[PDB]
Amino acid sequence: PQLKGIVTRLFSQQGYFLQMHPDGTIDGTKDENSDYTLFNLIPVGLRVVAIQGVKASLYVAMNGEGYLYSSDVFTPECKFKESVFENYYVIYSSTLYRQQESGRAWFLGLNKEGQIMKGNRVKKTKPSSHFVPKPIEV
Repeated sequence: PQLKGIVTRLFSQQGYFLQMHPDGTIDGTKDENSDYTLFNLIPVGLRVVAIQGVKASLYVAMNGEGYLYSSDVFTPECKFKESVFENYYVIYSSTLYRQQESGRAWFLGLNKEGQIMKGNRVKKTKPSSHFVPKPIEV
């Protein structure tokens, strides 16, 4: 079950393209031409995907404390549910971890400076969680 994943860029409303360096570093960049902005969006469940850097060949993941990190081996921490906001922006949340009692989800997100935030600090109603998927077209 490694269904073909479409190659796409993920544009943050914050004004940056998500990117993954070969060493696993994940942040944002205004340079859309950089190959590190290309990701394989791989379907692994009903609107649940894996996000793999094409150049780095590493998966975006989130651990039990909310820290985003890069993983070579695929594990359940590499699974992100895809939801919609304003029927335009897409938000990616952990399928394993969330806030105790409230049930609030944890999301992939970038701050104004184009840097990654801790998953529990990223809110669905905040721009930090909002992304615009831009397929390069296959």
